[PDB]
This record gives sequence, C-alpha cells and structure tokens, in this order.
Amino acid sequence: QTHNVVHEANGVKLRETPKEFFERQPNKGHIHDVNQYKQMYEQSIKDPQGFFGPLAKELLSWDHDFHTVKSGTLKNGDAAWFLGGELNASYNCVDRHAFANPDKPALICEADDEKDSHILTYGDLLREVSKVAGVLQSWGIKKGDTVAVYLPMNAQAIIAMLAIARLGAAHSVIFAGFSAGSIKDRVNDASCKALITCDEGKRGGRTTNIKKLCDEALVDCPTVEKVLVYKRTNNPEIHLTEGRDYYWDVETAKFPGYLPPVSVNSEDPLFLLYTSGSTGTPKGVVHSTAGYLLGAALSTKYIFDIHPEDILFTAGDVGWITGHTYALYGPLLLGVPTIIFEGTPAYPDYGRFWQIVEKHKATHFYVAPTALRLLRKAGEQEIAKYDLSSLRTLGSVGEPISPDIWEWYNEFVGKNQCHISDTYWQTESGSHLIAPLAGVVPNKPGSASYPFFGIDAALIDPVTGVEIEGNDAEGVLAIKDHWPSMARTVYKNHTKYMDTYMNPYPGYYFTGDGAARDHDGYYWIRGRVDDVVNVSGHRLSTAEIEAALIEDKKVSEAAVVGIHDDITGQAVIAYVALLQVRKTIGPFAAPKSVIIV
Amino acid sequence: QTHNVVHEANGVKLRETPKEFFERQPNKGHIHDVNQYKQMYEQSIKDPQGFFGPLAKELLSWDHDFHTVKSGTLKNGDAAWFLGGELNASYNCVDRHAFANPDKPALICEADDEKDSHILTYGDLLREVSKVAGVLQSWGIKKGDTVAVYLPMNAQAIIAMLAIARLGAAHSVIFAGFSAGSIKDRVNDASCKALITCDEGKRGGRTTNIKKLCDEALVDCPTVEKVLVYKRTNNPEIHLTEGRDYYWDVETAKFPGYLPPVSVNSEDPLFLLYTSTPKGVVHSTAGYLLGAALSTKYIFDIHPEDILFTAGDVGWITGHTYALYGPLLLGVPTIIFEGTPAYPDYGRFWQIVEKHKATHFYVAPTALRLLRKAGEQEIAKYDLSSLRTLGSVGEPISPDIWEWYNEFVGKNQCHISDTYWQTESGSHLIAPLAGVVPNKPGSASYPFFGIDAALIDPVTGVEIEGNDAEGVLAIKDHWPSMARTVYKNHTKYMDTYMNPYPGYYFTGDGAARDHDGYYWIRGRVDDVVNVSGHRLSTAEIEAALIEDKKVSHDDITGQAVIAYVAKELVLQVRKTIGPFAAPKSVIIV
Amino acid sequence: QTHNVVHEANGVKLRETPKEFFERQPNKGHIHDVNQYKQMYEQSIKDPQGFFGPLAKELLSWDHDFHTVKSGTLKNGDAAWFLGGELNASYNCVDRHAFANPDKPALICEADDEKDSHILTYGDLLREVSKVAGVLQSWGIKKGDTVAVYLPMNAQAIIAMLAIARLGAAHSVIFAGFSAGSIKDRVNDASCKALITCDEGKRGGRTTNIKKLCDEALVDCPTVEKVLVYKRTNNPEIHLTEGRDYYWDVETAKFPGYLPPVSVNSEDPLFLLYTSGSTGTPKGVVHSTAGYLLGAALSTKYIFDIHPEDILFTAGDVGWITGHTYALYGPLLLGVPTIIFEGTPAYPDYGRFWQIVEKHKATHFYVAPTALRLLRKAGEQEIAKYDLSSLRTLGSVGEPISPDIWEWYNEFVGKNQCHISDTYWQTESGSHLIAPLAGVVPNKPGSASYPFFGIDAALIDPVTGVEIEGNDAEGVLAIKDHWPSMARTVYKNHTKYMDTYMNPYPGYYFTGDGAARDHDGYYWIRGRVDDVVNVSGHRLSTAEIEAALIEDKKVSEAAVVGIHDDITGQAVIAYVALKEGNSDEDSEGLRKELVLQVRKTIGPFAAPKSVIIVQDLPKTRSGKIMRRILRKVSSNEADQLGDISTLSNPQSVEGIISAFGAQFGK
Ligand SMILES: Nc1ncnc2c1ncn2[C@@H]1O[C@H](COP(=O)(O)O)[C@@H](O)[C@H]1O
Ligand SMILES: Nc1ncnc2c1ncn2[C@@H]1O[C@H](COP(=O)(O)O)[C@@H](O)[C@H]1O
Ligand SMILES: Nc1ncnc2c1ncn2[C@@H]1O[C@H](COP(=O)(O)O)[C@@H](O)[C@H]1O
Repeated sequence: QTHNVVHEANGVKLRETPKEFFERQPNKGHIHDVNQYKQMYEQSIKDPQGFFGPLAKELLSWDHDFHTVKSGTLKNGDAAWFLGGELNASYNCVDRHAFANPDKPALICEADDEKDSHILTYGDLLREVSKVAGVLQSWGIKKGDTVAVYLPMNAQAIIAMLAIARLGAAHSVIFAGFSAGSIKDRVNDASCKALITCDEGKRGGRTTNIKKLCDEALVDCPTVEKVLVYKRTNNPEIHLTEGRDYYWDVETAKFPGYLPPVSVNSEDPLFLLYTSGSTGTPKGVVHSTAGYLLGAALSTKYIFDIHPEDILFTAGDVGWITGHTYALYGPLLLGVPTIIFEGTPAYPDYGRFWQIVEKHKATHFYVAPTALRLLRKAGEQEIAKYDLSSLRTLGSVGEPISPDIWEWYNEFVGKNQCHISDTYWQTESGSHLIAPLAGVVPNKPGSASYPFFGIDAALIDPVTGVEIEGNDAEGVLAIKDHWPSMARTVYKNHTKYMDTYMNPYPGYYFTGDGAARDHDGYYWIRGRVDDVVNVSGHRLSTAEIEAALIEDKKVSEAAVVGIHDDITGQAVIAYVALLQVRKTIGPFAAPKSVIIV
Repeated sequence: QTHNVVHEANGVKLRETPKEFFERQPNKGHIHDVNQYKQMYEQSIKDPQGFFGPLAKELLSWDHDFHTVKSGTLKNGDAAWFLGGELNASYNCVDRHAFANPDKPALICEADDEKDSHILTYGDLLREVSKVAGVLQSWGIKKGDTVAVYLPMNAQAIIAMLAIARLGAAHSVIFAGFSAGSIKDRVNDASCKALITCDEGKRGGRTTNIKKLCDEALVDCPTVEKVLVYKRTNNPEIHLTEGRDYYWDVETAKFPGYLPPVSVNSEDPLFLLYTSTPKGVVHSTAGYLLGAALSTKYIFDIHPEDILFTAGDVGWITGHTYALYGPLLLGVPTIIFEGTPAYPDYGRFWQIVEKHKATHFYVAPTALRLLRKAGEQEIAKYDLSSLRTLGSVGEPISPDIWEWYNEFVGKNQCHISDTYWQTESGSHLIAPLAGVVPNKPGSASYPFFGIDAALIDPVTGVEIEGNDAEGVLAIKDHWPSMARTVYKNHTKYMDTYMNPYPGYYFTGDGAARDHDGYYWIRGRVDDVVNVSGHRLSTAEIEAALIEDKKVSHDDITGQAVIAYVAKELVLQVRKTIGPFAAPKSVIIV
Repeated sequence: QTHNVVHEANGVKLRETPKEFFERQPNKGHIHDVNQYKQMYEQSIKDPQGFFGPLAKELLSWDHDFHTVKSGTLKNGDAAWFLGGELNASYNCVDRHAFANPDKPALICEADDEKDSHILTYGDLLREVSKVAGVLQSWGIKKGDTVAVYLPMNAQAIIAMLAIARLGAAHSVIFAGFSAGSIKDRVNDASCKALITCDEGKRGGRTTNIKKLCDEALVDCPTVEKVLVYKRTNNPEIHLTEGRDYYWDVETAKFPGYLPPVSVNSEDPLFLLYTSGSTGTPKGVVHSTAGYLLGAALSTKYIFDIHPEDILFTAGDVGWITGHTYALYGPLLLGVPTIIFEGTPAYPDYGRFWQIVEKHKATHFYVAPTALRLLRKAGEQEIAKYDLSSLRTLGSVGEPISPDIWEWYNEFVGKNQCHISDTYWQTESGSHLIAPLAGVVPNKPGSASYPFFGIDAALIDPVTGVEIEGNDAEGVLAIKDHWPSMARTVYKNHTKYMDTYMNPYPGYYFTGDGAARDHDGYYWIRGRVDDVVNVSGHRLSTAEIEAALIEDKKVSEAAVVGIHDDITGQAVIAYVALKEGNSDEDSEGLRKELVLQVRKTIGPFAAPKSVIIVQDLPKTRSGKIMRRILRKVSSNEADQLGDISTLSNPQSVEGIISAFGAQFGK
C-alpha cells in the first residue's frame, strides 16, 4: 500500500468525479464505469481488429471500405491502419454535418477584440472551405502537394487547413509566432507550392508583422508559386508582390460555395507538423488521414465525454498539435461547435477565458497549466464574476500539472464540481496516450492515470533496456505496439524517424519521457529524459537555442540548461563564452536571460 | 374564360395531339395522360429526393453511388446534385450502348455535300472517341484541364467533345462562325491547354477559313500547347506550325480503339459554353446529363427505336443537349447536319428526314421562316410520314409559324413541342410533353419536372399569385441541369441570376400565365438581342464599332441589330464578334 | 490412324502422366480429368463472360468491380476485358499475401555466387517495394509514366517492377545483356522519366558493366530525369552523375516500409516489353493490367498445377516475357515462392540448376530447350549428384523441343516420374496458348497438345486465307477471338500492331507461326512463317543486325539469315560485302572486328555466329537482296535454289557457295 519507488503516489486519495458532472451530462455516458473501461481497453490491446474496426465505421464516413484494420510493426517502421480505405478529412469534418444541420454552429470565433467575434455554421464553413479549395485547385494544388499555413488562431486558419485537406493536399501549419528564418526552414523542407497567410495579426491588442516575415522568408523559398493573403487588418501599407500574392476575399469571390472533396487513401499524409527535437534541425512529423482522424474523434469523445449538444473550448493554437487535434479535427468530426480564440487570457483583462465560457455556455475547457499558473497570479478574483456553471470537463495538456495547480483548477474554475483530465501525449502520438476518462476514471492530482485505447504503455529500464514488470516502478515511458494515430514517418527522413522512436528500444516506441507506475496502475509523468525543455507548453530544443547563439560572430561556446519557473513552468538559461534567438527561432523561444561567462 | 392580362390566350382552342402520333409511337407512352404528369410534376417540386433519386439511377450509369440527391440553395449559389456520385459522360453516351449493340447507329452524319455523308455506329463511335482521347492523354491532357473545340457540326465535333469528357477534362466548344478575336477571348479565359480544329470547313458550298482563323488567334493564346487538325478539305496549302499542330488522322492512328474512361464527380465540370465580354457558362456532369436524358425522353417522347434530328450547331446549347448528350444518353441515333437548309436545294431538311426515316425533328423558328419564304413547295416532294414530334427552339414561335409548321411539315398529324429554355438551364424549362400536354399555339405550356416556375412583379420583386398574370419569369428552386457558375467569375454568376431576385433564379425573360397554367414567353427584359436564335450583346456590338480608329424587327431573323455610329464598319464587327453577329445595316450619324 | 500431312504424329504413343505425379501432388488437383478440361474449355470459347467472370473474381483482388467481362474484336483492335474494374498489380502480388502470412517466402534469390543468395518474405517484399515506390513518387513518377529497368535477374529487378506498378506507372524491363544502343532505342521510344539499374552485374563469375553501358546510352535519352542505382558490387570506381544518379540504399532509407498502392483500370498499361520484329526498330508490346494478371494466374495454376505448398523455379530472365509472367506475376499472384536465379546453368558447374532445385525442394521447373541441350552435352554426369525428387512438373518454353530432348528431359531430370508441359506462346500472348495441363493431358513428345482456356486456335491455308476445317492439317496458326492476356497495342504505334497481328488475316490473330493439327486435335508447332529467328529461344531481328554491320564504314552491304544450331536451335549467319576489301588473309582480322561491332551495338547475345565475307549479294531486278538464297546456301541446300535468272547478278551465287564453304568453320 506504500510506494518505495513512486514517491508521488504515497497518501493520495482517489478523487471521484463530482455529482454535478452527471447532472450536466446531456445523455447516458459513453462508458458506465472503470470496469467497463478495462474490458474495452483489454480488447483494444489484444484484439485491435475487432475493437477499432467497428469504431472506424461508426465514427468515420468512408468513400471506399477498408479491408485490413492493422498492419506493420514498430521495429520495421511500416505501421498502417484501415488499409485500402478512402475518405476525406473535410467531408467528415464539414460536409456530412452541413448536410445534416447546416445551421448548427461550427466555429465559435472569439477575436483578439471581442467586437470582431463571429460564428460560422457548418453550412457556412462548407461554403468558405469550398471557395478557398476552389482557389487552390485553380492554382494547380493537387493531391500530394503540401501547402504552408502561417495564420493566427482564427477562422481563416481552420478554413485553410480544411480547404487544403479537401483537395487531398497536406497542410503544414506554421505557428504565427515563428520568425522569418523558421518559416524559411519549414517551407523549404516540404517544398510547398503555395502559402496561406494574412497581412497582420492581432494578439493582446498588439499588431503582429505576419505578411512581413513571410516576404523575408519567401526570398529563399523557390517552390512557393503563389500566396493567399487575408485582409485581417486591411492595412493598405502591406506590400503584395505582383504575380505571386493574391487577396483571400478577391479570389474566393470567383468560385462557387461547393467544391467536390477528393478521396485519399487511409494512409495518405494528412499533414506535416514540424517539431523541435533533441538534436539538430526541426523535423516534419507526418500523420496519416484515417488513423489520425479516428484517434482524434475517439479521444475527444471518450476522454472528454463529448456529446452532440456540447461545446468545446480548447485554449490552444493550431500552430501546435493541441489545436490540430482538439480545436479542429476532434470536435468537428463529432459535429459539435468548437471555440477558436485568437487572443490571450489577459486581453482586455484576465477574465477573457471566463467571459468566453459564459458567453457561449461552453461545456468543456481545455487549457495548459502555464495559463492556469498565470491566472492564479493576476486574475484569480475575476473568476467569480462569471457563471462558468456550464462546464463539466476541465482538461490539462502540454506539461505536468502539480497537485497544487490541480486543486486550484478544480476549486476556482470547476467549483469542485467538474472532472479534470490531465492528458499526457505528444505531437507524434496524434492524440491522447494516457488520460483520465471524464466520468469514468477517478483522479489522482498530478497523474495522467490509465493508458487510452490502443496504447499498451510500458516502463523500460534505461540501463538494461528491459521492460519493467510489476508496479511501484520507474523508467522510460515506452509503448509496446503502434496505434491508429501514431505518426508514420518524418518527411523524407524516415531514418531520423526510426533512430528517434523505434531503434533506441527495439520493439517499442520511445516517448522520450520518463514516468512511474504506482500500485494502482496510474502513470506519473516525470518529464523528458533527452535535452528538450517544455517552456510554457512549447517543446524547445536546447541544441536549437545553442545553435542560434553560436551564429553570432561574437560567441564561440554556448550551452542551454533548464530551471524551474513558477510561471513559464520550465525556463531556459543560456551560458555563453565569447535578440539572436528571437530572430532564429522566434520570440517565444528567447532565453529567459543570457549569462556571460 | 376571359383573360384581361394574358391577351394571347383569349379565344385559343386547345389543340389535342393527333391520332397518327400514337399510331407511329413504337411503344406505350412514358406518361399516360396529363393527370399522371401533374402527379409526377408535383412530386418533383415537393419531394425532389424521391423523384430524381430513382430517375438518376434508372437513366444513368454510376461508377460511385451518390449519397445526397440535392444540396445548396440559389441565394447561396452552391447548388449541387447527387453528391458523392461518380460517373463519366462518354461512358453513358457511348460505351454502355456500344457493349449492348455495337452495330446500332449513333451518329447519322449528313455532310454539307451528301456525297460525304456517313453513319457511325456506337461501336465506331467508341473507337474514334477512345483514339482521340488517347492522343490528348499522351499530350498531357488530364482531368481539370479545358480543351477548346473549333469545328463545324460534324462527327469530329461530337468525337472531340466526348473524347475530352472521357479524360475528365471540360470541353469548350467555339462556334465555327466566330472570328479570330472571339476565339482568342474564349481560349484565354478558359486557359485551354489544347485545341481541336480542322483545316477548312465546307458549308453551303462555301469554303470557310477555319485553321487560318485559329492561327491568327493562337499568337495571343500562350496556354495552347498543341492543336489537333482534321483534314476536312485536305487543302495542301494550309500551314501547320511545327511542334504545335498535328494531324487528326496521323495521331489517332497511333492509339488503340479502346481507352478507359476517367471517373469524375457528379459536380465536376463537364463543359464550358461561352455566351454573350463573353462569359463561360459552366455545367456540372451528373445533373446536366440527367436533365438532358429526362427532357429528351419525356418532352420529345423518345424510345429506343426512334431517330432524332436536331437541326442545331454544337456551338450552342441546343447542339450540346439535344444533338449530342440527350439522344446518345438514351442510346438512339442522332442526325448531325453540317450544311445549311438550302444547299444543295431548299429540300435538304426533308430529304434527310426521308432518307433516315427520322421520327423527331427539332429546329429553330428562323429556319422555318426561311423555308416558308423560299422552299414551301419542296416539303410536299418528300415522304415525312415517319415524323410524330416537331420541336421549336431558341425564340418564340408565332401562331402563324406554329400552324404552318403543323400543316406543311406535320401534315396535321404530329405533336409540336415549343421548348423554352436557355444556355444556363442546361435543358428544357417549359415545354409541351409529346402525346400528353395539349397545345396552345404560341405557348410553351407547363413547366417541366423539377422546374417550379413563377412570375415576379419586376417593381416589387414579389411573386404574383393566381393566373391571368404577367411579370418576370423566375424559378423558385434550382434543378439538376442548372449551370453552377461562370468560369472563374462566380461573382458575375451571382449578380446575373441569383441576386436580382434573392431566392429565385432570374431568367432575364418576361412571360404570362393564363387561366389554365400555360406560360406565354414575352421576351427579354435586359439588353440582349436574339438574332436568328443567337443571343447577342448590343453592348458587344457597340464596343466593336468604337474600337475602329475611325469611329468615335426582321421577318426572317426575328430581331435585327442596327448600329448608330458617329462597308468597312460591318467587317469590323465581323472581326471582333463574328459574321453571324454583324449589323444588318450601319447608319452613320 | 495414319497422318498424310502431320507426319510428326505417326506412330507416337501417348505418354500418360506418371503415377508418382499424383503422389507428390499436395492437394486434390485443380481439374478432375480431361473431360472436365474439355467442358471448361468449351465454355471459355462459347461463353467467355460466364467462364472468366467468376475466375476473375476468384483469383484477383479488385478495388472496383468490373461491369463487363469482354469487349471489342480483333478486326478492330479494341480488345478489352473486365471493363470498369480497378485493381493494382503489386497489391495482388504482395500486399494481400503479406497481410495473410508475412513470413512466407516470396523471392528465393539464388545469386550468381551461392554465398550471396538470400530469401525475401512477402513481408520483406512489401517493405522494399513500398520504399522504392516512395522514391519514385517523390521524383514525380505518377500513373501514366514509364520507368525503365536495366537490371540482372535478382531481387532488385523484381522489386523495381513491382514498385513501378504500385504507383500505376508502366515498367519497361531492358534485358541486362543489351548494349548501349539497344538501351537507347527502348528508353527513347517509351520516353521514360526514370531508370533503375545497378553499378555492375555478376553472371557466371564474370563482371558485367551495367552502369557503364547505361551512362553511354543516357547521353541520347533526354527524357530520363533521374536514375536509381543499386550497389550490386559496391565497386567505388563506378561514377554517378551529379543531379541525375542516386543510390538505391541511400534514397530508400528516407521512406517508410508501407506505401498505399494506386488503383488502375483493368485496361491501364501494366508494362511495355520491347520485342524484335522484321522491322529493324524494336516494338514496345503493351499489356493491360487485369487481363494480363488473370492469364498469368490462370495458366500458372492450371497448366503447371501450382498449389500454395509448391515452389516454382522458372529458369528465365525478366528481360523476356517468360520471366515477367512465370518468374514474377504468375507465382506471386498465387502466393507461392518463386526462385530468382541471377547466374547461368554452368557456373560454378553444370549441376547448378539441380543444386538449386535440391536446395529449396522446388516442385516445378520451367526452362528452355536450349539449356537442356547444353546440359545434355556438358552436364549429364552432374544429375546423379542431386536428389531432385521434389519436382513433379517440368516445363519447356521459347522454342520447339525435339522428341529426343523431350525424352532426355523426361528421363534424366524427371526420372520418368514427372509431367512435362511443352508450353507454346509468345510475348504478345501474355501467357500460355497451347500446352498440356499437368496431370490432365497425355503427352505426345514434341507437341504442345490442346489450346488453353479462351484460345480458339485455328489453321489458315496460306494460299487462300481460308480457315482449314478438319484434322490432319497444316497451315498458318491463327486465333479466332481475343483473350484476357492478349497484348493491346504497340506503344504509340497502334498501326504497326494492326498491320502485324490483326490485318494479315482479317477476323483472326496472326501468331507468325505455322502449325499442324493431327487426328487427336494435338497441335504441332512448325516454326515461324515470317523471317524471324529464335536464338536460344529469344526473338532476334536480322534487320537490326544488318543495320549494325552497315554502321561500320568498312561494310557496304549486309544480309543476315538464320540457320540451324545444335545448341541454340537457330544461329544467325551474316553475309557482308566490303568496299575495296581483298586481302585473302587479312580476312580473319576483318571478320573478328565486324563481330565486335555488333556486340557493342545490339549486345553479345545477338552477335552473329559467323561472318562470311563475299564480293556481292544476290539481288533482284529492283536491287533487293534475295535472302532465300543465303538461307539455302547456309543450310547446304545450294541445290534447290531453282531458276535464278530472275536475279540481276546470278553470277554472284557461285561466290556465295564458295565463301560459306571456306569460311563457316573458321
Ligand atoms: N500531462 C502531461 N504531463 C507531463 N508532461 C506532458 C503532459 N502533456 C504533455 N507533456 C509534455 O509535452 C511533450 C509534448 O509536447 P509537444 O510535442 O509540443 O506536443 C511531451 O513529450 C511531454 O514532455
Ligand atoms: N420557346 C421560346 N420562346 C421564346 N423565347 C425563347 C424560347 N426558347 C428560347 N428562347 C430565348 O432564347 C434565349 C436563350 O438563348 P441562348 O442562351 O443563346 O440559348 C432565352 O433567354 C429566350 O429569350
Ligand atoms: N513450345 C514451343 N514450340 C515451338 N516454338 C515455340 C514454343 N514456344 C515459343 N515458340 C516460338 O517462340 C516465338 C515467340 O517468340 P518470343 O515471344 O520472342 O519468345 C513463337 O512465335 C514461336 O515461334
């Protein structure tokens, strides 16, 4: 009953989900209790064909039926799901709901300034996606191409991603906070034929130089033939290059409000998302179509307990995987409205998150602990001004959540009446790996709890590389078989993919994280074992910051470490031996302080 | 019984279809009587899914089943039909009939000079289409591309169109009477990658300079990579540009008589058709084909044993729908006439009908007016007793011409179908169903399946309830064969059809509805002139006149155009718009 | 009982299949008896829709069902099968077997040197095919493109072909023994965007200069954008051209072990295979996808009696149609292992074939008579060293098999316990046309026996062009309706296709062969009726050889004919006339040079057996060479030339007879 290895586990009472959760639940839950969960879970590991087969047919609409549920192994890096099947990501996210209820809200868009907020119905989204898709089709964008997206977190970003997917092309979303150099690297690696952006961005009332950074990068991007520019501010001083740049509003007006979607194979790439690794240059993580969409829909439904009547607010950016899966693909596949927030939790005041939740009666809130830490510092008193009683599920993502923040999250936001789901996962998993199912799995503050369907989690002895049997254990977190939404390769560098995930511990997938398993099977994430730092939820590479410092002619040696920060979670401190990081990686990746030694 | 608004209807006796019509009918009619028609019609308006769904499966062959019959609205300009479905236009017009009866006639080709006439079976047609499609495929023509066609009304025009559609590309047929400037505009707007044409054309004994005008236009058409040239006259003095121009016979000889068709979506473009700067009217694939087959079957009463003669040019929608797609979809032979009604003599139309025992005749009133003036005596020299349906298209038909049409051509034994429609509707909108709807001479009668016709008060934009009324003709919901956009200019599409009267489709025509529900077309309300059935833009004629450095009613053509400018000036309009659009007389003021 | 025309059939006892054949048979045979065969055959001719429709659904995996089994006619050259259907060749040959049993052997690869041999499972093959397909896809190779393959008979050649087919492209395999000139012709006719080859080849212990000949050809192949090079020897002195050439291992490492296959139409081109005609320029024979695959699976299954437990050894090269159909597509469609042999039957010794069969317990052996004649001459003593008791079906292909060799094959290889399948067919037929079904059709040594499913064979009177009714007859061999695996065209030259196969005898397919039909319906192939030579079972173009000799500026006239060879069946004899030659001793030095010029233009395998130097060739009034005279002189029938006063230079004949006599041996 006492853990000698998992010291976080001693004396931690299980936290049942509050009674108000089930009062607010609009229908009978998708899973009765944890005992039904383990039965379903045991099938997803022992019999994936019988478990995922029906779920894929239930949750997805297919243009061609699949003949094989599961293929490949980790050691060979040839995983595949629903082979032979065809579908379209934008049909499952838009069309099928537009035909059913075209007036149902799809994108609840809360702008940086609330005056600019708006709502797109599923019918509205279909027309806007069709029109943008029509623009790209006339430009020659076809299945197999990649299209870059450099946009803030607003309606246009979602429309761009779905419009690209509508044609069978693969979108590559570049976070709007990246510098011009980072844009150059990602666009060139994928050899994108087109780019979608805007003139300027609004964030916290400040104006972002979006189109300006694109131009600086595009001088070294010979593959980019055309650029679509949305007039977000309509600043007339923004230069467009004749013959290359065209306005979003001008071109979409030329095309009809419906365009047929293009069928793609289950294993055709849906998108590339570039992530910073422990060594070298950022790598383009590739996700399939069917496996990723099933992972997105399945986790959104069961881990958050989403029903058609619900409304999800994921306070994350599509520049990162959190926005891809749980701001766009997850909720739209299920046909529920999703709240797309362009601004910050502090503008105009630290009650923005809560005013939004109250305004739209959101039932699910998904946020990073970094924001929780900041709101506890500057805006705790603002919570009580707003209703917030429509919520029943509160999500945590991107970084470990201390038991302290978990309790504050539960009490001040949840009124001690909501379920909290600390979801562990990463860009390469596509969707959740370990997380407490809402209304099913009791919580231990600071623990991700049980592995999700299809995730056979394990602990490996780092010194011997041998899997650790039994509980009260610690080691590197690894998965024993692949899962539908697992990333399939690194763009045109499958060797880097293998050396990173499949080769370090043959037969397993290597998460790069350490974890612990207590007497009850609950998993406690202990953080990265490589040289990767998660600052404010953003995965950074200490090697990538060191490389930026060395680019300066003054610097000869540079080493980046990590410290504990009560607001940024993890801070990075640079040691240099004889603004550069803000122009190489981006303002968000800047060192906290540079120490000259 | 008394009309105070629709004065055309007063004292107009209903004209039942003659008994000889049903004697000549080869099978029991497709609709028993007007009472079954109204039932079928009322379902097509109240329950389109249950009506068109089954008909789409009956009349068309699908590569992928559709999951939604109908989507979109006019107010949003996002109409779509049979979503998720896949098919191929050339498979439904050729392959499926060639496999069933390869020796059945498909294209009955009557050349300008009868010595050059010939007949292609469905098996022959499949091979010629496959061969041309193979040439284009080897040139890189792929689904999504556009291919221009500048050919007379002969087998090559039909084969080219079906070959382009076989690859999933969209053909853009340019009337062979257009000038080099008009060719340049259409090719560049569509950005065609290839062009199919011939060296010269023969029409009425005259030689037309087809390839010569193409070369003149192609100096300003950078998108055209290759040109396929058919030796219509084999005149050896016609130059081919090395590396761009290739001979039809030489290239088709390199490829096999079967090429797999390419599946396209129900809503993928089938073709562009430019109508008067000119605009490319775009038609979908599945909806357009269903409209063509549905109207051809029920309005004309077409059975497999029948033979259709549409005296129209593929340069216009009439040739697209009722000379090619309509008849071929149903698997019947279609007569493709390259010449004029007067060459070699004014009995040509009737000699053709006799020669091939045609059962259906479809012509424009302008041709009837000409034959009535110059060739009435020739009609009685030919049999013509195989006919039972006589169609009129393109312009209103006077009660006089209706009676002359009925008496001298029909011998008072045929059903007459005055069909109202336009390029953007794809197929018939208002027409008397053969053997079902009694006629009122000069009236198109009842709206067709899926057409919910209405009259709108132009001043208030409010729909007019009740009969004995007049107003702007508008339709209250979209239909399968309705055009979907204007190529790369959807904004003009909306401003022309959907925005003038939101929620309705604006035909640009005024009409009247009498106490029996019959519609009387009263003509255009905008500034478009229909000369001999050709929709012209008076703005386009004025614009051509000003380009010149110097410049700063008809009883046969229906409408003539007179220019007021302040021998050469007529030729200037012939070089900008085309000889067919030339002013009758230019008055210099 | 006595044949007055088919003299090969007189006094020939039927040879029933030995009882040991059925003991070794692993399951119930696919055909009950000869009567069930005749019933199935009669349906395949009278009711093709009802016969091939069901078989097509049984043996092939479809991505889209077909709506029409059969379309078109021969006279119109628009044959088509399974219209509307979609499938992929690499899915039916790899994926569906890998998913079922990924560990089952697929390619049993026996290298030129046995130390380098290896085995790929269907799981391995799926990964290697997926990776190469990924490279080609990233290079822009898409459905409709052609990709050349210039590789030896090993694992990479099979992987290359299947990877190309996986993307919907059409592969054009170029035999590894061709010179740079033959490569240039084939690559340019097809306008290939990419080429897959290796640095060097090993065959019989000898090193072949593959990439070197490849580079030499590519200087005149502007269509080739990129080249994939496999390190067969890893010889570091082999230059790769920057920007065009890339290493197989380097590029394949960048892509994952699964790639979705691309659905193609039943009638989309699967491959081009260039064949020599009486034309001088090679012809790209085009094969469909669905029809060709069904023919391969159907014939492999029923003619050879292949079961999942079996192991097939087709001793043929993918450079020729026999490797395409019966080393690759046939066995892999059925999911059985296939033995891919890179070397020769003589290296390291003349028991190699038998060492391979014994090593892997092969159940089926498929070889050309030329090899049997060589082994009978040089390697009969090697047979007694090996087991060979796992075989039950012995096939012969490519050329006529004499009754003597039939018996030698039967006794020394089959130990008088195997069924022998003399299979008649050709590059353009895709699969077997006339052959004795294993365990079903009794044999007549030297006869192909009965026509196979869907082949309505006929004999046409050469004088009247009228089909011959009744048996004990001889004439032109023709087929009365098209069949699934029939070639569909000649690449971008359908007119040559029609003029060659469909127009000579309207309503029929013209095989180019003469045959005879005896009183039992058995067909006896009598050889080509056009002037085409089969050297070692392979079609050569004497016109193409003449052109190579003339390229040498020493030569002014050249005429090449075929004659009898006791090992290769037919050899080619060149008659050359030089401009100001003379020197009746320097001749030997000139003859040697002329040979080497053909070896560097077409290839060593197509080099003439002997070059005869003459003063002029027999020419007609119009000035055309009378090759019939050269044929008859070269076979010692200088009597039986007839009246030659039709020649413009009859006095030349005497010199032809003396030259051949004096120079043939030397
Ligand atoms: N619930 C969690 N607990 C601990 N760490 C987390 C959690 N969620 C995400 N992470 C970290 O975030 C990384 C993934 O970040 P990213 O690749 O940016 O999505 C993981 O590898 C973890 O280190
Ligand atoms: N039966 C008819 N009666 C009157 N006008 C007609 C009739 N049929 C067609 N039209 C005219 O033809 C025009 C279409 O021309 P086009 O676009 O060239 O086919 C319509 O707008 C009508 O003015
Ligand atoms: N079993 C056989 N008997 C006799 N000749 C054959 C046989 N198989 C193939 N051939 C010959 O090989 C030719 C085909 O050449 P190729 O396709 O190049 O191998 C045929 O036309 C025949 O002349």
